[PDB]
Amino acid sequence: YDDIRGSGLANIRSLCLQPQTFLVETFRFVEGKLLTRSSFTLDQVLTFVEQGGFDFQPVTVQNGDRVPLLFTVKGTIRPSTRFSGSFDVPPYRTSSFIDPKGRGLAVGYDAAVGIPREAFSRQNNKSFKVGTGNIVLQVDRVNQSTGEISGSFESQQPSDTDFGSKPAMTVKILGQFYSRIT
Amino acid sequence: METNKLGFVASVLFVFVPTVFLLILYIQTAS
Amino acid sequence: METNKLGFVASVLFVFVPTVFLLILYIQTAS
Amino acid sequence: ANLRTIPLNEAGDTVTLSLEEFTRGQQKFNNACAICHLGGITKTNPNVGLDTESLAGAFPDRNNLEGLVDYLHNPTTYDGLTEISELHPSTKSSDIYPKMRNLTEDDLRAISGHILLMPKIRGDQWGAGKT
Amino acid sequence: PGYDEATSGYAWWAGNARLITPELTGRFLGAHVAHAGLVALWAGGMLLFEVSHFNLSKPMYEQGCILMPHIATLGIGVGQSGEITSMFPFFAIGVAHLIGSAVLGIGGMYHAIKGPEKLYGFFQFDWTDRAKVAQILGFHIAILGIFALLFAAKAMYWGGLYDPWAPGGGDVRLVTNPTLDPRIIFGYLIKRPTGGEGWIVSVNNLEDIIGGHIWIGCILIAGGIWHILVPPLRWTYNLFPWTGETYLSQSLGNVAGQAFIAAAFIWFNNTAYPSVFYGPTVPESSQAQSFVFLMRDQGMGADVASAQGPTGLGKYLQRSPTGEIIFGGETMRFWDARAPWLEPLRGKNGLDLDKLQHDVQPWQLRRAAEYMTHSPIGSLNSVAGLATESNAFNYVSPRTWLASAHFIFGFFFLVGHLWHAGRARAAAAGFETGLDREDEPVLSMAPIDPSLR
Amino acid sequence: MVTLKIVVYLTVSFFVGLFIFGFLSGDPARNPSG
Amino acid sequence: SQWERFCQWITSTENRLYIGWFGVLMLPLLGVSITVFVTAFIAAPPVDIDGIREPLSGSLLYGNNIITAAVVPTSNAIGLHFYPIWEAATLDEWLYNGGPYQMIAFHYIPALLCYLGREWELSYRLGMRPWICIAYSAPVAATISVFLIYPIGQGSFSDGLPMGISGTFNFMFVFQAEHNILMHPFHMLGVAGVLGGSLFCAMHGSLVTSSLVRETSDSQSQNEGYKFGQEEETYNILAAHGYFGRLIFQYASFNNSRQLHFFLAAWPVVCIWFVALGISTMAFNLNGFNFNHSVLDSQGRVLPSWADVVNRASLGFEVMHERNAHNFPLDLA
Amino acid sequence: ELPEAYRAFGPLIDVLPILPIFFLLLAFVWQASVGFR
Amino acid sequence: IDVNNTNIAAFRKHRGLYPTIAGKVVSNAPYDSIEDILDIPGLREVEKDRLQKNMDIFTISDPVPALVEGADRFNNGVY
Amino acid sequence: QPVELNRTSLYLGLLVVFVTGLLFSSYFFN
Amino acid sequence: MEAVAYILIFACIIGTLFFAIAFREPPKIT
Ligand SMILES: CCCCCCCCCCCCCCCC(=O)OC[C@H](CO[C@@H]1O[C@H](CS(=O)(=O)O)[C@@H](O)[C@H](O)[C@H]1O)OC(=O)CCCCCCCCCCCCCCC
Ligand code: HEM
Ligand SMILES: CC1=C(/C=C/C(C)=C/C=C/C(C)=C/C=C/C=C(C)/C=C/C=C(C)/C=C/C2=C(C)CCCC2(C)C)C(C)(C)CCC1
Ligand SMILES: [Cl-]
Ligand SMILES: [Cl-]
Repeated sequence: YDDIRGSGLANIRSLCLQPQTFLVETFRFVEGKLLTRSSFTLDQVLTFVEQGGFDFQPVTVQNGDRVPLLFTVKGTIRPSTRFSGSFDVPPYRTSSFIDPKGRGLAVGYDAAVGIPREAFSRQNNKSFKVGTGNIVLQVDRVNQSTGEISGSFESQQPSDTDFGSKPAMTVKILGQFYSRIT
Repeated sequence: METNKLGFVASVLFVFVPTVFLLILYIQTAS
Repeated sequence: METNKLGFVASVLFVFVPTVFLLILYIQTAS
Repeated sequence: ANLRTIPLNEAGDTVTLSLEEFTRGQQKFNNACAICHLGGITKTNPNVGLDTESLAGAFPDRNNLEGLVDYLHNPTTYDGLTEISELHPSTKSSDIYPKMRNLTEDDLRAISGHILLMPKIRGDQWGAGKT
Repeated sequence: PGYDEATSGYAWWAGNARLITPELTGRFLGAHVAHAGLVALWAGGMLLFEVSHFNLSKPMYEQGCILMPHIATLGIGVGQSGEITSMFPFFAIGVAHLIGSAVLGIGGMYHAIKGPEKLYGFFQFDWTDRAKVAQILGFHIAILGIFALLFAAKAMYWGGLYDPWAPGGGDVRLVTNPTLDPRIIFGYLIKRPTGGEGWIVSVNNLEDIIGGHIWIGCILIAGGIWHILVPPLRWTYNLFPWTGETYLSQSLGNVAGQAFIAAAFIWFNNTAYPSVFYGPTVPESSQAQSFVFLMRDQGMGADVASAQGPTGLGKYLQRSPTGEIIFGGETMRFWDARAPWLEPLRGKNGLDLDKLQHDVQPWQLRRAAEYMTHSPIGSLNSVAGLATESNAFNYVSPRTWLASAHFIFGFFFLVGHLWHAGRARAAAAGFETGLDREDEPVLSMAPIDPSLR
Repeated sequence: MVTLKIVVYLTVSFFVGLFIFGFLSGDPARNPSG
Repeated sequence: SQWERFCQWITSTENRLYIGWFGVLMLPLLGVSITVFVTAFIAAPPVDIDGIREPLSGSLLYGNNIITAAVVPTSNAIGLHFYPIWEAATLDEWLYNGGPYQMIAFHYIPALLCYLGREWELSYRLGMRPWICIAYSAPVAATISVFLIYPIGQGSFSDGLPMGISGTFNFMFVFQAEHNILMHPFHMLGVAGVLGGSLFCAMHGSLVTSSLVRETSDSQSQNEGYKFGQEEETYNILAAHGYFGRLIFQYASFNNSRQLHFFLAAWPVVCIWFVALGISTMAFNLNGFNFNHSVLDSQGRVLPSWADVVNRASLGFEVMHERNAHNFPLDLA
Repeated sequence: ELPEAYRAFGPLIDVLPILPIFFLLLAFVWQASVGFR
Repeated sequence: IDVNNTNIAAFRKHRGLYPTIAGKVVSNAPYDSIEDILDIPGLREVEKDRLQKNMDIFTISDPVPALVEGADRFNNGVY
Repeated sequence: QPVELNRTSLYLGLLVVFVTGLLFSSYFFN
Repeated sequence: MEAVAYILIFACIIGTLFFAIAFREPPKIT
């Protein structure tokens, strides 16, 4: 671990998913920059059902506007075979989050307690919906001696709405993945 | 009245930025 | 930002109405 | 007075405690058990408190003095499936936890009797703390 | 003589400054030998105090001991998992210190009450006699090096030291193969003092510790022989005044930095300060909390790696800024902690899920159960449990006490070094008693104002 | 940012070298008395 | 020699501002500190202070106030890690993670050490006694305890003093919640020192002002009675002494003035030393006095005291700071 | 606890740690005895 | 208590249920049938019979997505 | 006698005005 | 326009600080 401590070697058996680009379709898909140092490895995860592992990674990418996207996937093999599928994106933060004003859904205020209801009720009553994302997994390199296949993906999943406060946008994600079918 | 907003602040600095200058010059002459 | 509009004009007369007074007093002392 | 009187067993027999005996048990609560049971709950798991409503609703009913001493003889779960005397201090298992190696039967009796002769003294000041 | 204020120049409250003068060297030696006796007096008596109030039920660090852990670290008295095998070695060292205090107290009383007021023969030093003072420096460096090599030899041959990283628990073991690589040992000196590296506080095995001690023992034997055989060179003539207060000021500054370093060692390091004896560091206690809240959720069926916090980050496990698998929560700041009850959970990427879920080897939970609820938090009147909590628990950690005390000692000694540095420079210059009224240096200086000509 | 790291390393080197070699320029002789 | 000309110019007491060898280190450190602070206080983007992807908006152009602006401390995800401009990927995660705070702090702390050394330097070049640096070591100890020593002891640079007015207030409240500094005796000494230094400053100033020698008329300032460099004493120590002695008792008023000004130096300097040290031992979680549940009645019920009421307010602060960042019930350091 | 063979000192072992804190006090005592001459 | 919206901490309230019964009734979700907890897909007989006593409180009403977003029923975070 | 304001008093007055205005600006804006 | 006031006033403090160091009234010895 001491060789990888400080380097970052982290960033069916354990299925790791390593993006290297984040195109958000702003109103075309433009590629920003990674503001969360290197913590985007969705790691240790014919049809494939989702499992445990780090099936979520919150990564804020950057006009000058931060987009905090919850990169996640919750829900024969040759060098052409693809496992196209769809996943259910949970909200960026769970309902026990509190805004700067004391309000939250599982825990928190129900209204703005600074002032004394009004046009604030879009930010007052917080919602927790679910989104869908389409992911197409390409298989390129297959090594059956170890028992493992690898390839690239493309995934389109929505970003955060701040508990229903701002219209999220879709982000395009590309990168190599590698798994051990067993 | 659809008047220039800064037309107020243009009017008053046009007429008191020189004015204080004159008073400075007068006061230092009188003393 | 829902700030006081006159808070700008309060800020600048609070800090230059005394200031010109001091400069008047200084300039007439120096001359 | 009546605060001294506590449930002994599940059969039903309110046993009275000496004031000095209760104080002696109270001290030993603060030397081997206040490491993580200080206040009324457990620091390791913030759900298994040393309160009356929790101990009466334990399986088996551990809101009794003999019940608590027998717990200290054998750490089990809140339903009593696996006798995990290793994650907990245990009167038999002195090797994992050396805190009760010097405690006799009277010490266990006194520490178990002081836990059940506060809750009508305090009320909502031991159960989970005063918020 | 020079024992009052009038014939010394020094008031009662600055009276040990009456020993500065080079004809009063016997008293200088007496004050020192008696002070060393007082140091050994405390070293004996405080250890015997710790032994006399030692309860074997509580491990060592709940007792509030600070000298018991230093001895136990040396593999004396303790064995497997830092269990006290006998209370007699601690007593033997506590009495051996008392006897040394007695002998050193007699020497300090002799050279201050009855012995020769001025030293002579080969012991007469003047502060301006720079070859002699460097020669005394050299003897002190040589004797210090032979203590450092003797400690390294004991760590290698007789007995051993307590290795907290030994296989399972950590038993006393004698270091057979210390790290003699110059690349490794002096690579600690170039590590950044910042988090992750932790310049020399992150020495984390006994081979590195004893190899560095072998190196510095040899380096100090070499420097001591150098100063006995080579007087101060011409380039060290006008660098600073060669008075006695200068020499004191330089000692003060170095030992202030040294106290700051020891505060860092007692607070972060858990190899030279094994947590069986000193209790867990705050980083290791805060990872122990996460590890025990992890093992609570194993068994009651809460899959950890798919669990989000209030913020979408990992509820128990997340990824580092480097992208390594670390414990989630606020304890992500202590992702650099390396306790030996957690290293068999360490894989390649940090905390792999493989030897985490069907790992923990039982004691590893128990140990981390112990370090969770013994954290370095407390008060002046000895209580634990945060600060805004009920007082029942009567406990403050050894590491808290030692780090607090040596930051205090480092700060006062940095102040005292600045005091004597300024005063030594001013006293040698000839203006440490005030401005000369006859001629004041500012009156003979040209004006700083650019208009003034 | 490697070039900026080099610039910072050299700038720190230059200023600390100025400090160090300036305190080996016989600084105690820079007193008013002597 | 060009080098001798340089060492003459650096150590020159002819400069309008003395440079010296501590100043040749001090000036670039201030240049970086001042540049990055003026830059970040105005235009820094929001900083992810507690490592949970909740940017805190601390700069004056991000809808923020002179009172409420702050160079926001470095992210809790960073901890005590060295995080310069070049170890980050870009110039926008460095801004996002609070790198400006660490850059300002890592140049500000050595700049104050060099300012203290520079004070000693100029004392040496002018032939005056060398201990104004000792008096200056008290605010320097205080500002290193809350910028370096508390973050080291707690484990993160996010626990440092924010570079802002309201950030400072937030630091005070969170520190009271977590350490109970008001019941820390070093802080009671610091309060005695600052309030008594203000007492003694006002007292010494009023006494020297009250016993001034008549040199002027009533229609001109009494400050014209003093001439810069005059050798004669401008006030009456005897008259101020007699007044102060009649005010309280005989053996109370300083007759001596050298002792008097040593006391004026010593009281707030020593007490600020102690309160900087108090911050520093609370950095290792050695908190103030604890008197909760200390007065019991006959049965054992806790009778509330005033320390209990202070606890209850500190618990108020305690369960609201860093709300979305404590996943376990035990906020350790 | 200290060994039973030498378990006669009792309060002596209590006194010995704070023995050096009395030497600094006796310094002020001796200086008063000479009168801070 | 509902057995598709409610956490493990509110399965304390029942007379003797913590922790395995509660750790297994929650780990598989959603349950359509109210009596689907009694099939016990991997539990033993000492779990099965004891749950068979306790059927007077269980429900299958509504899994709220704000209450299931990855270990919210196990450790919500409220101590 | 005529009124004076020397240079030092001018600088002191300017700073006290400027710093006091910077302090109270945040509250005039609210 | 609220930041503009703050930056202008801060520039006024900085100008006063420069002019009170650079162009200060010289202290003459008596
Ligand atoms: C940045 C915008 C905000 C501005 C903030 C700055 C506020 C400054 C307020 C006034 C302070 C100075 C008072 C007088 C000091 C003095 O007499 O100096 C006299 C000196 C000479 O020094 C002196 O010279 C004297 C002799 S002589 O002058 O050379 O003849 C001699 O007696 C004396 O000892 C020697 O020191 O020089 C001057 O004449 C200074 C007067 C300049 C006017 C003030 C500056 C105006 C702003 C300039 C920048 C324009 C900004 C444009 C953007 C809006
Ligand atoms: C003599 C000392 C102690 C006594 C009398 C004692 C008593 C008890 C009792 C009676 C229970 C069961 C209560 C319940 O869940 O309803 C319990 C549970 C618990 N105790 Fe303590 N305890 C002691 C020491 C400790 C210590 C020192 C720790 C610190 C690690 C600790 C940690 C726990 C934990 C984590 C639980 C919950 C475990 C579970 O659910 O089975 N105990 N304790
Ligand atoms: C010549 C010389 C000298 C001098 C020096 C000096 C004067 C110095 C300096 C210096 C300086 C003067 C420096 C500086 C600097 C700087 C820097 C380094 C900067 C920065 C920055 C940044 C990084 C920013 C950032 C940002 C923010 C924060 C916000 C917005 C965005 C941005 C990105 C823009 C002397 C005499 C001493 C002697 C020696 C030589
Ligand atoms: Cl946490
Ligand atoms: Cl907060």
